[PDB]
Amino acid sequence: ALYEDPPDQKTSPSGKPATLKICSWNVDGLRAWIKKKGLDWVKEEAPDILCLQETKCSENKLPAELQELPGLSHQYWSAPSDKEGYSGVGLLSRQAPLKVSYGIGDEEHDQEGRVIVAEFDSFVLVTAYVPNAGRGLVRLEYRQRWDEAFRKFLKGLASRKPLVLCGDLNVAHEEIDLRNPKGNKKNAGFTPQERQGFGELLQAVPLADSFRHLYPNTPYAYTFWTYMMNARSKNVGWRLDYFLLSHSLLPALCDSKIRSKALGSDHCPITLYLAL
DNA sequence: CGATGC
Ligand SMILES: [Mg+2]
Repeated sequence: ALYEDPPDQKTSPSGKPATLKICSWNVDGLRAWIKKKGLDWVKEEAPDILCLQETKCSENKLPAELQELPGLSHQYWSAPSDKEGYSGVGLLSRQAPLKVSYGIGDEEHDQEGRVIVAEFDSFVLVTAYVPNAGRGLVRLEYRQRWDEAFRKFLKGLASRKPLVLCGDLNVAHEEIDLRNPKGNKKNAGFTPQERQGFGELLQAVPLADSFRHLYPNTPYAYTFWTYMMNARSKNVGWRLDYFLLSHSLLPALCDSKIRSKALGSDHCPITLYLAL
């Protein structure tokens, strides 16, 4: 049915003003996204940090428009070593992070340009494009190994500094997170193994699902719609894109937004407001 | 993976 993202809440349960705006977007290919004017939307959104997934673009063959982005001048990219036109992520920031790194410290999982880590003064930001299980659960064995390695890597990071994880985690956690839970219970993105992995991640690290924490029973809020059969026009979708937070950041959480109407990809952007 | 039609 209907999802209308509520107005932007820019103050925390404390009462402090939001100071940081992070936007995450699976752009389904940088060049296609830019031609659909995705950068015009980003300029209006004016995030402090922009995280992109499925750039599908080699680090050294980036569109020139990305140079023309004045408030996001510190830009870091990662793409597959072997593959091209496949996966790829980016992290663009108004202020320079203290340190950047790539991957999750495990060679097997670090070959596909999926993870960038950006350390800031008071928190560490990870953006991720999580591996897809495959039409029919083909790579679901690999994906369960990814989940375990990813969880271990993130618990490590969170033990040193408060953690914000964002991006396309490629799972709808609960039935409320997709339109057809029944028909997809053996499809990539909604297998019990993927959902259990996600739940493990929440409590093991631990991390809070920022959107679901603020809006525990808001249904029909999705971040992805298959282009097939114009699913988006019908709001037949999945919530695959998240901001997960360390519990210590929850007093900082102002809002977690789903930018339902922003066009340019088969995912829409999500945006996080933190008071730091 | 939404649509389909045991
Ligand atoms: Mg995709």
